Amino acid sequence: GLEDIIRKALM
Amino acid sequence: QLNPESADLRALAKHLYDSYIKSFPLTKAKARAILTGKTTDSPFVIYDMNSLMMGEDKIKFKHSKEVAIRIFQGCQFRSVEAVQEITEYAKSIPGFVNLDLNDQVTLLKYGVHEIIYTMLASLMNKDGVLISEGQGFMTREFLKSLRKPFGDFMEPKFEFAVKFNALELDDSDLAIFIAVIILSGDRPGLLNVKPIEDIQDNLLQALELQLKLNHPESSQLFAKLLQKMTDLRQIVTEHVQLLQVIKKTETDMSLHPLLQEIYKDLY
Ligand SMILES: *c1ccc([N+](=O)[O-])cc1C(=O)Nc1ccc(C(N)=O)cc1
Repeated sequence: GLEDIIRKALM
Repeated sequence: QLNPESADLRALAKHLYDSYIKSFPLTKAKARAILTGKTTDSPFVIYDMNSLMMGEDKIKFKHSKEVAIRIFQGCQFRSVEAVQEITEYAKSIPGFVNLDLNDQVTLLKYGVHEIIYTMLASLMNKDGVLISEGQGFMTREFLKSLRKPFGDFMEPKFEFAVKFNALELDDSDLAIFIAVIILSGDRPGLLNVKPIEDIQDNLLQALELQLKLNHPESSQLFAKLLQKMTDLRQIVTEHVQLLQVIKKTETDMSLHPLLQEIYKDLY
């Protein structure tokens, strides 16, 4: 969940 | 001493501060103004069960069967905004977005928790912590008094925050410190450590200069601040131990709903 949230925020 | 390099480091420091101010609405300056009684716009103090219930109107409900796990699920969900702010901040760090994207994610997935605790310290004094978006103040001893395992949730963060806040960092310092946290070349699973260390070396130079210019009174502040990363990591990894304490706990783990909501705003 966190890695996905960060990956998304980095988009 | 004031040469092209030092000017570049000051420009980096300013760039990070500006991005920090843009990314983080809750600054230390704002928190300390509240804690030292300067914002006349003032937090209700929750210091015992009686004042907790009297504060019911000010704790707004936002939302597992285990209360502690529900608290952690709630606070981690509520932390997404912080994680996104920190990630946004990280994009402003020169070179960060050019790193292998796996390494960017790895750096952030470890760094965000340490940054959250760093910024949580801004909300803390030795007496307690601002909650409910600066609208409430939860005392440290009230939190410590709660039945196990809840009474142990926050005290190590308070112990850290007292030691960290004794450094008297301001937001200009914190802006660089947080960047140094993110660019930690020691995170497990990092693919290309050297470009990360290249950035961190630059940030460390910037932090060293920032602390020299900003804290004439503090010997070895740079070293002392870097040593606080040890405490930050300890606090994060202590959460693993807390989870094991919770699974093993067979005593009553009920918690007043208002305390659960308050903890969900904590970390
Ligand atoms: C949320 C709300 C309160 C507390 N607490 O009082 O200890 C803790 C949390 C929480 O879940 N903190 C947390 C989440 C995730 C990590 C991590 N992935 O390392 C650490 C700590």
